[PDB]
Amino acid sequence: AVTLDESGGGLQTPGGALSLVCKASGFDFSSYAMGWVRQAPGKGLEYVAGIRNDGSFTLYTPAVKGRATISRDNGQSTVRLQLNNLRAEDTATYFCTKSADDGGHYSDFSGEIDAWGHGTEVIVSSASTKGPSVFPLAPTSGGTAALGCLVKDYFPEPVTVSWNSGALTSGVHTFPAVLQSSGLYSLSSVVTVPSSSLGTQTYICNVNHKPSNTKVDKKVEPK
Amino acid sequence: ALTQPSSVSANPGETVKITCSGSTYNYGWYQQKSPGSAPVTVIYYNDKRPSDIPSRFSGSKSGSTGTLTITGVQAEDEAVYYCGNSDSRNVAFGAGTTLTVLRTVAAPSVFIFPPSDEQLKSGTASVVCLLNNFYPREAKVQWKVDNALQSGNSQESVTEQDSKDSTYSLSSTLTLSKADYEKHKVYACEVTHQGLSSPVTKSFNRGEC
Amino acid sequence: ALTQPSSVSANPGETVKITCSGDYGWYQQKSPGSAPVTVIYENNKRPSDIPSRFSGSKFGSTHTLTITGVQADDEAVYFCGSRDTNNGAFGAGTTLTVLRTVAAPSVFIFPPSDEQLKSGTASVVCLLNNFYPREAKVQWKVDNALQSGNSQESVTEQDSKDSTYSLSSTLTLSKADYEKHKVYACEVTHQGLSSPVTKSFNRG
Amino acid sequence: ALTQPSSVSANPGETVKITCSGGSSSYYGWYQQKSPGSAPVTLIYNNQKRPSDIPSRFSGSKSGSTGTLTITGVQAEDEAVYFCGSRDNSGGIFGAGTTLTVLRTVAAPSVFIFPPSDEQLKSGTASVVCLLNNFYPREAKVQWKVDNALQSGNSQESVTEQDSKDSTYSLSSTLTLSKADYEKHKVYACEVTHQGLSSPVTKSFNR
Amino acid sequence: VTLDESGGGLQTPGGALSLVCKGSGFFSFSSYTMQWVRQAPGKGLEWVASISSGGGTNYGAAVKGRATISRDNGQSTLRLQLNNLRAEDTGTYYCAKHGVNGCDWSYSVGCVDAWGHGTEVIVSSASTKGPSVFPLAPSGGTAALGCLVKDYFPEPVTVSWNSGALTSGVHTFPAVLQSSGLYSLSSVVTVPSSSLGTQTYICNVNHKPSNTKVDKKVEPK
Amino acid sequence: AVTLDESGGGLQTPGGTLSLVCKGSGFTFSSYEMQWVRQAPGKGLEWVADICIGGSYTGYGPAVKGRATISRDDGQSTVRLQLNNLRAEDTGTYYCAKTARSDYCITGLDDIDAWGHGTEVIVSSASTKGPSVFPLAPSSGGTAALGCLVKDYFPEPVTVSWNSGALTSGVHTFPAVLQSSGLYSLSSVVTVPSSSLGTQTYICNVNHKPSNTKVDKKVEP
Amino acid sequence: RHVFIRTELSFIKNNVPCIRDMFFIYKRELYNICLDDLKGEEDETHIYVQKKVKDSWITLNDLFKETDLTGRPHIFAYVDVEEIIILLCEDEEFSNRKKDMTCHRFYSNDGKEYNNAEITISDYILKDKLLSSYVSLPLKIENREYFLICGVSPYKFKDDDDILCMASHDKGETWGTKIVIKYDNYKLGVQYFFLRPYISKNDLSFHFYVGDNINNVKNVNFIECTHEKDLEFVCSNRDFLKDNKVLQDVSTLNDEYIVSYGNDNNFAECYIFFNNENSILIKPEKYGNTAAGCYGGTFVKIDENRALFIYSSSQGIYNIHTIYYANY
Ligand SMILES: [Ca+2]
Ligand SMILES: [Ca+2]
Repeated sequence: AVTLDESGGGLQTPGGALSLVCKASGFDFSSYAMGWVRQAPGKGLEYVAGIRNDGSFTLYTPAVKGRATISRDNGQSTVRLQLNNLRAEDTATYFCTKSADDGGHYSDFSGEIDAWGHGTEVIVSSASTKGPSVFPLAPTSGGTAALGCLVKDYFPEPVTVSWNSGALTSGVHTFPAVLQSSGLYSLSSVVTVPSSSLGTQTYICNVNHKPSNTKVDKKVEPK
Repeated sequence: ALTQPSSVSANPGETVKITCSGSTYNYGWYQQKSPGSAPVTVIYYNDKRPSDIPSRFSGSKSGSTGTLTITGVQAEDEAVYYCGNSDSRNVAFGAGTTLTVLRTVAAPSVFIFPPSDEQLKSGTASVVCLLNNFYPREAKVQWKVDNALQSGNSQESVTEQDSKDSTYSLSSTLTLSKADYEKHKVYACEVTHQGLSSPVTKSFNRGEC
Repeated sequence: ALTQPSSVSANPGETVKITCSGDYGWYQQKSPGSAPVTVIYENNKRPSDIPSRFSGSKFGSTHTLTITGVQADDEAVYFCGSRDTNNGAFGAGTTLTVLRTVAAPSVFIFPPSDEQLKSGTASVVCLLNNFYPREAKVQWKVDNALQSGNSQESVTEQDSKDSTYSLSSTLTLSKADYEKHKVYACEVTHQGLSSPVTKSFNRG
Repeated sequence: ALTQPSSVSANPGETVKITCSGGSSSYYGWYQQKSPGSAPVTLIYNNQKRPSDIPSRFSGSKSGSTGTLTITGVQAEDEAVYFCGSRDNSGGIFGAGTTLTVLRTVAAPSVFIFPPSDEQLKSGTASVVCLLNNFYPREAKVQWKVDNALQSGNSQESVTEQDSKDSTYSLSSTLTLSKADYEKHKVYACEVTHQGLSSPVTKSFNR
Repeated sequence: VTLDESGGGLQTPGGALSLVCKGSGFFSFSSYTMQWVRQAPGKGLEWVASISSGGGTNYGAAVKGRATISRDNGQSTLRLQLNNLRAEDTGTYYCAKHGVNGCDWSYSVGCVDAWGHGTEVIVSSASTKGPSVFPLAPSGGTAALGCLVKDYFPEPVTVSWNSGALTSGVHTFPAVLQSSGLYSLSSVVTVPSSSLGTQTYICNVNHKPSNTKVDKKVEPK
Repeated sequence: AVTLDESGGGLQTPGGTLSLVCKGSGFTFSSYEMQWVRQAPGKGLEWVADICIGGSYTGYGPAVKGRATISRDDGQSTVRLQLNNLRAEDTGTYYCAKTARSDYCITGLDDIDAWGHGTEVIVSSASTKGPSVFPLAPSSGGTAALGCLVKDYFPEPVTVSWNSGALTSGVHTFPAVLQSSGLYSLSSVVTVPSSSLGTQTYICNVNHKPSNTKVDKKVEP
Repeated sequence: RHVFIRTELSFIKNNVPCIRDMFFIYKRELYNICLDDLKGEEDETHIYVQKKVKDSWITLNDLFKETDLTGRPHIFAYVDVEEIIILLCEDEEFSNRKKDMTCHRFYSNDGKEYNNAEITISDYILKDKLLSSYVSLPLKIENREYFLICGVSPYKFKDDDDILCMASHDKGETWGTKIVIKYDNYKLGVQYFFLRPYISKNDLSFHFYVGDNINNVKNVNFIECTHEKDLEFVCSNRDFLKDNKVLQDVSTLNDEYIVSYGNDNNFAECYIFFNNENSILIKPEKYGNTAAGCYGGTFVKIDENRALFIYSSSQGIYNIHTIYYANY
């Protein structure tokens, strides 16, 4: 079972630094080349830094060149990326990647990846953390009626919304948060339940926000 | 550089071919269903395919061009596919080829939602228009407060296509202050889609029911 | 076939980026015919006599000439140079048009000389001076009648002092057809002109 | 990625040149085919090497990434498709094949018309044939005029290769109609428009 | 040397195909690089596969993945198995030999000195069909006649005129694929009007895949 | 202090040969690779030929393949350019170039650090037409416009200098256009205020190198 | 007997530093495959084909820029009567037990215009066999021409197989041919270095240093390989030990060894021996050189009579000892 655990990527600050560590298990770490990729919001994929199996070779994207320093500890099975003087442009999700080769050829880095991680949303801003305000979306009649919850005003990302403590899975749609003109996020989660199930069945949206340690449960009720 | 088509589209079952050109070494294709979510390696090392990946996925390199072939495409195969290789002794990725699956034209089920009683006491009133299960992704949402066109105060949110029926869902939100909400009453939501001959307008009265 | 944009446009003081995606060398040429000057002699190499504003960078198989802070002395057609499959070749050329305010053309109509008439030909020249942008329309009107097919225009390159253009339309007519008319009008239609300035002259 | 011409035209006795450009290779090769079904015959392999029973007039050349075949003193029998072969990073690449045309005097075609055999009418189909014979050049127009009306979308054309003795062509136009459609009309004209003919020749019958 | 590529014909679509190129008159065949090249009807030349003296296998972008080229050095034979056949796989197949000294890369087509006769491979599910010969009878000086070969499949038909004796004036046309699927070919011959009565003109049609040796006698009505 | 000078302009007849030269100075010639680059009328830059240090390697462009011939004379410090079978496409301004690195000959056009002034070559079999200078006077208030016109002249180029190089401010040179008859028409104007109409003398000096004609036409309103 | 020795000294200036040099003859002209691997802020790695034109090396293509290789690759280059085929194979750092090799292949009919494509020797013969770059040419074994990539075993404690090559008879694309080398003097606890195959007239021989355990110096060794059954070779040590002199390089002219010797391991003076009869002392203090010697003295055979003796008595300076010999 091959795993890639990113650890150290959240809210950072302009001009500052980060120490993105990655933990790998389920394979011989000291034989594969490792790297870091980043996806800027609204932009595509971009290779950041690559490191050879014996750590003797490293490469950096022209943007991070001279500021990034990808290191690796084969004994501990880790691959730490350090980036300095963090710019606004450095806001992206950072994924730890694993090549199925030693990194002998340049293509081994972005064209031979057989393992990826969950990711880590790295934000570069001198801003403070806010708490979400969940407002119900009450249900208009037909064969199937919809209802939801409005996770309005929260910073930063992400937010996890589940229905009935993980009981309602089918028909549940989670919409990505839209960045507002004030700098906050407006996430919404709807669920399509039968029109007959209204009232007789209880529906409680569980919104968990990890950054501000906020956990609000809201009961959406029709009228 | 590693040039890759902006978008490609085919009906379920049709064979799909995605080209990536500008490198002659090891191509790697990675699928990503929604921007931000962890990508999954489809094909690595030109043609090598991981064990947990369907047999319908295959790869091939000819000169400096690689082609990801998906024989008999399904619902789950919709995604932005990224190619990876060395572009002139530099590690680089492609622009991204988006896979829109050409299933039959679906109409969106529109549901308008009024601001809650708790929301009004805070000092803000957001009206949410919900579009659900529709194809293709191209849709138009226009707000009409008392038969007047509203622009600049509405933010839409489109979801990643469904892995079972291949449908999209939209979430437009009309952001208005508590003072501007009580001054008006009829809130219409003109929905213009390809599968709709007449734009379905779902309206609600302020303070009804 | 070295891919290079047809034209690029940026205002002074601002940074300009020219991509060539077809190692790379950049050469500027002010006016067609004049000797070009090497602005960047490698991916990241600059000649001694070249300003520090000029810089280069190669990423994969794509190079970008970056002019950090652009001036009026930087008005030229830039060319990339590299190698395609096996052979060596140049780019199509990126014309650097600098973003400036809308200027109106100063129209001056000129009649055929006394020495020209004796030869057997009479060409009327309509001159336009110092205008922006390059998009202009010149129409001839011999005795209030539209003339087409017998007029050849000549546009000059952008000036390196004020960033303006100048046009030279010429109405080619025989000696016999010139003496049959009296009024020669010149309808000039430009973006900076709400009413087309028509400069006319009499035969007498 | 080999780019060589589609057509090249020479009068007998003149020296001709075909240019094959492109590819990442050390060697080029020229192959001749007379008719489409014909097997290729190597003229020059490895840039200049000339296989047995190939005339001296066939010369191989190579400047940079461009091979060149030189036919020094063309003969009528040199009318053929001339493909070039080389190497790309993909594999072995070929050229479009340059068709060599031998120039000669302007000849007018021998226009002929052939009604369907009565044995064929019994089947249910009626093929009317128009024959253009030993003419120059290949550029000709065949219009079918059933009862003085233009026939479009119901006729096919077939052209033979250029001759190696007279350097002329031949074209067969086969108008295929139903048995009933054939008996209903009487005048079956075939208008042939060619450069060698001052006025379009119309060969017609009445059955 | 003579190259005898055989073992190819009317194959069913989505199936396997093993052609065999029989090398004759070779001295150390092992040393040569061996090749397969094809030509689709009305199309140009296409490289199919190569094999160096050490087993250096390379396949054309078109067939890579389902093709397999091999050499049985002992019998001087070159083989090609190609599975999942398509319409793109239709056309003549030529067996090629690379020059003795070699080339830059074994998969190059700038060093072929020898070509074989050509085995025409047709991928199709339609079965064999013999043609129907119909005359094109004549009307002083010069006149013309001929005989139309009407509906056949696959494409090889051979029209010998007057059992080979008549070749001067003979213009056998190149068959056309009709709307239907079958081909129509038209061989004509130009002769004088004086010889019309005194001479007998025989159409010598020959369809090999369906053994249709038809022999018509063109004569004026 | 690098200076690249070219040989005299040309106007040779088609199908003939063309000879060129670059007098190099201010550097160590016979240690740098030299090349030729031509520019067609209103078109981009086309590399013509590259010659290595010690004339060891030679390379020509696609249009001049099998026609071009380079010759570096190290003792004379000159690069020669031979071109037989002249065509219309060969008309344009030719330049010489020097690579930046010493003892370096890699194929690629990214290393040129020196350029010649350029010389014009016009491939045409027409007779050199004499230039006709006509004075153009206006019939303005503040800013007046005076100028001259060069009609019925062939071939290019033409150097027009006001007051023998003294008057440079406000001088606009227009490119020539190909008229319906087949001749070029060049124009040049100078913006001067209305207060100097009478106290100053303006003479449009036209120079035509192929026909050797220097006519000093004064422009008076 | 008619001895006919004739030497002339010349110089070549290289504006490009070379960490290592590889000299070869082609079309009767001298070429070098230079490794410009400087380790500074802007300094990158380049492998250049360079031909001497007059008294200075002219840089032709950089072949390495094409290889997706990420670092220092092995260079096995071969010359034929009309072509040159080169390869940059991958190294085996620590346990780079890459069960298959991955090198590039470069081809030329002029040594200038070079064309490339990556080759892959899957399940290669020389797995876990250490390698050392070199120039060679086609060896004939039983009317077949082979380019040879030959390597060596790391350590020895268990008696045996200890030296081997893979071969190509399709200009270095296929390497399925296994050549065995039976050198029975592989003592217990010895390590061979820089193994280069000296090939001449289809006779196989090897020149390789030996890292002495007792001493800390590398001692030259030359073995003569004899052909037994098809593809089987048994080698034997040809002795060249000279009284107060160190063995250096070895070639053949007139079918006689032309050997190279230095005074001591520092090489202040070098001596060349034509058939162990005639000597020539080459004084490296030519071109005004105080800090000069003949370390890395090498032979570039150009003909059964000519052969150059080249060394670099300082950076960017090549001393060409133009040797001619004619014993008849
Ligand atoms: Ca590797
Ligand atoms: Ca690899």
